[PDB]
Amino acid sequence: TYTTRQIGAKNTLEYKVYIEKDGKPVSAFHDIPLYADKENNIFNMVVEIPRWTNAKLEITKEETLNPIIQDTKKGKLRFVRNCFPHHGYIHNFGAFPQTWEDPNGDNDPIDVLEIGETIAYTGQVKQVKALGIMALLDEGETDWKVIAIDINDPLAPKLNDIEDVEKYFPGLLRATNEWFRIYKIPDGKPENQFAFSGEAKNKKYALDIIKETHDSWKQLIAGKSSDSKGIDLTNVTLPDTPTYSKAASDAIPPASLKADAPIDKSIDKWFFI
Amino acid sequence: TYTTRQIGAKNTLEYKVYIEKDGKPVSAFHDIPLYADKENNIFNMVVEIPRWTNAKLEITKEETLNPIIQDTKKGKLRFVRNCFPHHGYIHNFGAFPQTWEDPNVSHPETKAVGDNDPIDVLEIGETIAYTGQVKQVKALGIMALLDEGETDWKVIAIDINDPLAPKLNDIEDVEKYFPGLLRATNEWFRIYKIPDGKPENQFAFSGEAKNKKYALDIIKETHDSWKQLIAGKSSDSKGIDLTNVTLPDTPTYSKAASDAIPPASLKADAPIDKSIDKWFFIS
Ligand SMILES: [Mg+2]
Ligand SMILES: [Mg+2]
Ligand SMILES: [Mg+2]
Repeated sequence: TYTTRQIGAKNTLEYKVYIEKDGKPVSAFHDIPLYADKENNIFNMVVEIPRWTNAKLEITKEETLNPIIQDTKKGKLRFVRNCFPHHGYIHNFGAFPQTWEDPNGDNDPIDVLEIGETIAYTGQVKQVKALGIMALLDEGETDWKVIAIDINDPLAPKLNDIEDVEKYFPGLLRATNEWFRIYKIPDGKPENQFAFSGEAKNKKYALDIIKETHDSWKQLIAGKSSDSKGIDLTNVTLPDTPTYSKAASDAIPPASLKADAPIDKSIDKWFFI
Repeated sequence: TYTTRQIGAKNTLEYKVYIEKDGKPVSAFHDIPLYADKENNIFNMVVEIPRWTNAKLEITKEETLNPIIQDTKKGKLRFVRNCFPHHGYIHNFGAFPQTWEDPNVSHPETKAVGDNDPIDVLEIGETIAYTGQVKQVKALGIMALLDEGETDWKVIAIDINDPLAPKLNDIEDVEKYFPGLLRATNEWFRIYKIPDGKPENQFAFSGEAKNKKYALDIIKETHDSWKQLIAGKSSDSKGIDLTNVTLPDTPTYSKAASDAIPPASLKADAPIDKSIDKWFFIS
């Protein structure tokens, strides 16, 4: 059973969320299997950011057991601003564990946008099916975005490929295109650009990419990548890896007893680009 | 000064919010002056529903001192559903006190009776408001919504404390600084009850946002309707509770009504059923 352990107050520099398996912290990057059901391409997704929130949360590659923390720049917590007509992040945003875009690639686990009705929670492990994939082309890095749905969603049986997103979620793909293009404009950065003219490739195409990034992670965790600088490969479930250490689980502090910190009211603001 | 008195937890049937002046409840409908500054057309707005929330919180016309309570259907808490690409309400939503959309006459702009409520206000400023807040706003324009076939004007307004307030003086300024907002507003009020099995709503003037001068004219009309109501002179007051603590010349004035309200019993927000998360795709 997967649960979460929160350190610190939410919306502070001290906030960290670890994934626990049967009460013991594990690595959110390395220890959660990519496949919940390999034969049927059912994936485990680690959720970072709930739909309609603003705090930029992500698995940190550089801390032991890779907790989810809030992104910072020059000591300040980072939030995405509200870009009309959107409210914060417009999907449940996360990543597939045991994947890595080898930059020898955007240097992170492959990104996943989960489109189901229920708002997710940070550190949630949910089971999803892949529907398709877009590519943001970012400063010479291919930043893939897998489009996925929770298998427990009421609509999941009716969605199998990317054309189904158009039928059941009309305009969601367009919103995704727009959102990714504009979401950094309030931060003083340029419009982003997509490959393939913003088109989403199909499931078959997504699976090939996901599989490549899994193979890259296999090389990484085996200690065989050309360059793993800045990545903590400590794990507690893979006994024949060089960086296996069960003791890392016990070194994690206990759950903090703290209410969410307030978010500055400036984050309410709606930007019209 | 205005504050709030909360009974119970948000998102429960027990939840009530009373507006207080000097720590004592007053009628949110009748006792808050329409104007904060009459000469400059600065209005008091009673906030009901913060931007990007769902709970359908309403000044309760039929309850003494008209606390804000969540509406229900078949005894269950009512929430407006998320209609793609929107998240809940896309404005800070509330009312002007001391106004009434008269349900006993057909209004000439729409050819329909009023919806029986105070005139509704969409406050477009950056900061998310809170339930029971009294804020001061300038009117910028107005839209002639027919909501389930009833005259249901929507005033477009901005909090006078918003950084942009000095730059927003008439409805054309809203399109300048908030491009696409008015179009989205038209859409939102057309579609927002489709997930509840109700028809699309409609607007007079093909959804045109009429200007400030138009808005002030209609606000005046609804204030005049309220003056008749509170005097006890409406042909049909629809069982509205006219108890008030500040209007000595009205038949229903009662300073004592304030003392009869229970003390605050504020609890943490209760959880909302996960179904309310759902995003509906209408077209
Ligand atoms: Mg990522
Ligand atoms: Mg990426
Ligand atoms: Mg109304």
